Amino acid sequence: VGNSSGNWHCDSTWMGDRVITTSTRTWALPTYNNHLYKQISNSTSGGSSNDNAYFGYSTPWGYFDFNRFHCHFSPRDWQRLINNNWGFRPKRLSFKLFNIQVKE
Amino acid sequence: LMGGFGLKHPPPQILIKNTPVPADPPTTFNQSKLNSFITQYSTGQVSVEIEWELQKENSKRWNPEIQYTSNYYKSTSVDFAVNTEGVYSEPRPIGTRYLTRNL
Repeated sequence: VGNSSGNWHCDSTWMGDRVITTSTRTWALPTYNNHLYKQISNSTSGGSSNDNAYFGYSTPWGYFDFNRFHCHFSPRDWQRLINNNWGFRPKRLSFKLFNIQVKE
Repeated sequence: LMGGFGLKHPPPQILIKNTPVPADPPTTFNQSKLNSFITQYSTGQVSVEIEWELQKENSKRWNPEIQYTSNYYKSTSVDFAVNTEGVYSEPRPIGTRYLTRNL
């Protein structure tokens, strides 16, 4: 309660053959569907054609999405990667969630 | 003042000449120095290897910097390349001050 869970790491490290890009952010999670799983379809979204027709479910869960290059690289880091390297690929990922507060 | 590194003991001067080779001297002694020589010149290769120490850039800037780049537009001839006659030419003077740093 009176002690932080983690620190703010948000910088890249270049070790010649590899680069480690860390990126911390602050998030907010509301309560979705008022805690209910609701069945959704193209008819609930206001109907559609047959090409846009669907059937799925909404859930009360949120999800983290860091699947974009700008969440990891800064415009400068990206330029330092683009001008000097011929290829690149990801090797390992390390996700961490901390400093949680549940406001009411 | 012209740029560069001021050195108290700079790379020494490598001096080189062709050793004289006299043409056929008289058959009777003449105290005068020989002024007739065999015309010659020398050729060959020369290598010069220099090791430079670098100081890598650790900029923590956010937006992109100013890099030196060959302009992407199409030209008649590539820059820093030989023309259609085999004559190499450097189109512009390139300096070093591209990357920025705080004061």
